[PDB]
Formats: sequence, C-alpha cells, structure tokens
Amino acid sequence: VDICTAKPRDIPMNPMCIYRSPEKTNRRVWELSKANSRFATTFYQHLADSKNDNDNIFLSPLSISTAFAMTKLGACNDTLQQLMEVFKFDTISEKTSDQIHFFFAKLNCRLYRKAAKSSKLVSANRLFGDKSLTFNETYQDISELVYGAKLQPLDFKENAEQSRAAINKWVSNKTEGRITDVIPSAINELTVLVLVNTIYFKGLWKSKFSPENTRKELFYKADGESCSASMMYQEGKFRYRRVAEGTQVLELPFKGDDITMVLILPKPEKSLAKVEKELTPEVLQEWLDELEEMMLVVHMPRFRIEDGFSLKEQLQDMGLVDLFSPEKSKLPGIVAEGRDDLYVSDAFHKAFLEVNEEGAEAAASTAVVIAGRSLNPNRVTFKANRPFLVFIREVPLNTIIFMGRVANPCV
Ligand SMILES: *[C@@H]1O[C@H](CO)[C@@H](O[C@@H]2O[C@H](CO)[C@@H](O[C@H]3O[C@H](CO)[C@@H](O)[C@H](O)[C@@H]3O)[C@H](O)[C@H]2NC(C)=O)[C@H](O)[C@H]1NC(C)=O
Ligand SMILES: *[C@@H]1O[C@H](CO)[C@@H](O[C@@H]2O[C@H](CO)[C@@H](O)[C@H](O)[C@H]2NC(C)=O)[C@H](O)[C@H]1NC(C)=O
Ligand SMILES: *[C@@H]1O[C@H](CO)[C@@H](O)[C@H](O)[C@H]1NC(C)=O
Repeated sequence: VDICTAKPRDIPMNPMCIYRSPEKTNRRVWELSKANSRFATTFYQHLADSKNDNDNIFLSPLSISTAFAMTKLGACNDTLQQLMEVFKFDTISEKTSDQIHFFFAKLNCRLYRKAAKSSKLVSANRLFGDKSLTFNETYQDISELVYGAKLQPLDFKENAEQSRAAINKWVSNKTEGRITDVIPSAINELTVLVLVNTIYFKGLWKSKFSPENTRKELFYKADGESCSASMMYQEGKFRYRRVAEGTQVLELPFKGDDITMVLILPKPEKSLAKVEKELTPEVLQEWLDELEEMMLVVHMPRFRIEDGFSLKEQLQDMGLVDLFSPEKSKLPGIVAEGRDDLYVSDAFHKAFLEVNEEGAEAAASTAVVIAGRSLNPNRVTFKANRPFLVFIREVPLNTIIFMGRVANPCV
C-alpha cells in the first residue's frame, strides 16, 4: 500500500490505546487543518508572549504538530490524552484518536508528493532512540507510511556526542545545509528518546522584485529607535485588505499559487504585540476571505530568520507533561529490555527563512521591465517599515506551514 492510496483501515486501531473527545460557507477546510491552525495560534501566542518585541520569531507549527502526531502513535492513557488535548486534535468533532493519523496521511500525501513544481517542501521529523530500543513492529509500519519517518537507533549511552553530530548531519543534509545545528552543543548517556523535526521550503515569487529597486530605507523597531534595512520594492495585483484597527493583510503567492506568504502589517499607531494577542484561527480565516485582488505598491524588506529551540519546556507549560516524565510517560509503542520507563528526553525544532527579490531562499537575479503601465495616483501602498507578522500557508489545504514575526530585518 501507498501513502496516497492508504485507506482508513490501513491505520490499525488497537482498543488498549484509544481516546474519545466529547462533542461540542465557501469551500471545504479539513478538520485536521483547523485543529492544526488552532495549535499554531495557541502555541505562537505563547512563544511570542515570552519574547521581547524586538526579537524575530520563526517556527513551523505544522512540523511540530506532525512530529507529535507521529509520537502519539505509541502513546497511551494520560500520555495519549494530553497529546490530543494540547495539539487540539480533540477539537475534531467527535472522531477517535486513530483517525487523526488517517488525516495526516491524507494531508502529508498532498504536501509532499514528488510531482515536482517550483516550490519545494521537504519534511524532517524523525525520532532518535538508543540502540537498546526496539520500536514496536506495527508502530513502525504506520510511523513510516503516514509520516515517512524512521525510528533511527543510535548510541547515546556509549559515545553520545558522536550521535548528536549524526543527527545534525542528517537534518543539515535534508535542509540543504541551511539548518546544521538542530541539537545544540544537550545529549548524553541520560538520553533515551529524541524527537527532531523541521520543514524546509524554497520557492520563487510568482511576482519577483527587481534588485534594481532595493534601496536602504528605514525600519522602526519597537523600542522606538530605528535602523537600516534592505527594502525591496514593486507594484502589481495582489490579494489585499486593510482590516480592523487599520491592519494591512497581504498575500504574496509563490510560483504555483498553492503556497503563499501572508504578511500582517498593523498601522503605525498599533503595536504588533496587540495584534499577536488577538490572533485566532477564526480571525485569521476571516481576513484571508476578505483579501481582494488589487493594484498596489509593495515595500517589504529583505530578511533572514533562523529561529530554533527545545520544545519540552514550553510544551509542558502548555499541558504536555507525562510524555516527558520518566515515571508518568506511557509509550507502549517503544520497548527496551528491562526498561519499562520510556519517556522523551527532549524535542528540538529549527526553522529557517531567507527572503529576497527572488523568493524563498532562491537567489538568482531577475531584472524587470514594465512597458506602458499607469496606476491610479490614488493607490494603496504597503510599506512594511515597522514590525510585522509572517505566514507561509498551503492554500489548497488551508494549512499554516510557517509563522513568525520579522521585528528586526536590520543588518
Ligand atoms: C491504560 O489504559 C488501558 C486501556 O485504556 C487500561 O487497560 C484496561 O485494563 C483493565 C484492567 O487491567 C481492563 O479491564 C478488565 O481487564 C480484563 C479483561 O481482559 C479483566 O479480566 C479485568 O477484570 C478488568 O475488569 C480494561 O478492559 C483495559 N482497557 C480498557 C478497555 O479500559 C490500562 O490498565 C491503563 N493503565 C495504564 C496506565 O497503562
Ligand atoms: C543525504 O546524504 C545522502 C548521501 O550521504 C544523499 O543521498 C544521495 O543524494 C544524491 C544527490 O545528492 C542522489 O542522487 C542519490 O539518489 C541519494 N542517494 C540516496 C541514499 O537516496 C542525500 O541526497 C542527502 N540528503 C537528501 C537530499 O536526502
Ligand atoms: C505492537 O504493540 C501493540 C501494543 O502497543 C500490539 O497491539 C501490536 O500487536 C504490536 N505489533 C506487533 C505485531 O509487533
């Protein structure tokens, strides 16, 4: 059987570890994407909340949700329940926890098909365990089929540091060397399980900027003072909409039109922080529906953002506790001889974004010529010269792939 042809019954459901969540316009939006977008917002609001307004933030919530959905496969009892609760999977109307995997199956088949296009989307979620660990036979099948992940054994007990390098080597190798340190220089003999996940993305703007127009304008940091940023410039039709409290929403599609960058730029008078605190799937979904094609002037800066962290802490502060507890963790999916206390040592994540005139960490140079164009002098301008939010969504799937805050694109 194939990941894109796997029917629902191919995702075995054992009674010993099943959860049951109590009950509670336009095209069709998958239930799973909604559940993911809820975690994305929820999680982001936290991360931001604990970060200074002048810091850049960037992560892939889809990646995190995927790594743990793949992990909850071997979970059970309170471990399994908590995972469902934190990762909003239980908001899914009233289906069983095993069906969630059938969804990710259908979602991952769409996001990572080989049918090449201009924008490439590579996933890297793997679970690293010590050699002595034997991932259950059936747990393996699914983890691989549905999440294309392995349960790669390593030696943390004897010669840990050599395996930590093995890890960073793999990720680096899957992110085309753009992420070479997912595991900070955090591993030892007292390390049983390690979950690593990231998403690599590269794309070309469906509507490129001309480096010929990139001058150094001024970016106004949240602390009041300013600094210099490489400001890209262009004019054209874009899905746009100035929403509540004067906040501009801008969709910049990558070639292909199925993956787009959605920028949220609040008015000078409003603090990005006040908008981050108002984000919710419902509110985001509403803005995206109001976006209307339109000619306008775009002023977005060139920026590079490489954010990376250890999820364990924040996740626990969010309700994910057992999974990380040597005594509470219930992982019937993983097994070791004479070791009945399998827990997750940690979970690491790292996202990277390079944005210039070409697109997502693309770097060719494209010049542009426009003959005989005249725009209504009274045209809208989107000058992102103050902190703004960023989203990399997968439109046909209404899935939030990446999200961050460019609070300082200054050299
Ligand atoms: C974790 O969750 C498991 C299921 O959710 C749970 O297993 C449950 O265990 C009890 C008793 O051990 C079972 O109830 C009956 O089990 C046998 C039937 O083979 C009877 O002989 C006993 O008298 C008992 O009444 C449940 O059927 C079984 N699962 C269900 C359906 O609830 C584990 O005990 C839980 N504990 C942990 C932390 O792993
Ligand atoms: C990870 O490293 C391996 C080599 O150690 C790469 O595998 C080969 O990559 C070349 C292109 O660089 C392909 O032509 C081969 O088909 C690959 N062989 C295998 C094992 O399938 C691999 O590309 C690196 N990372 C990636 C992109 O997966
Ligand atoms: C894997 O373990 C589960 C319980 O965790 C069990 O139901 C299943 O039969 C095992 N898979 C195999 C065939 O090894």
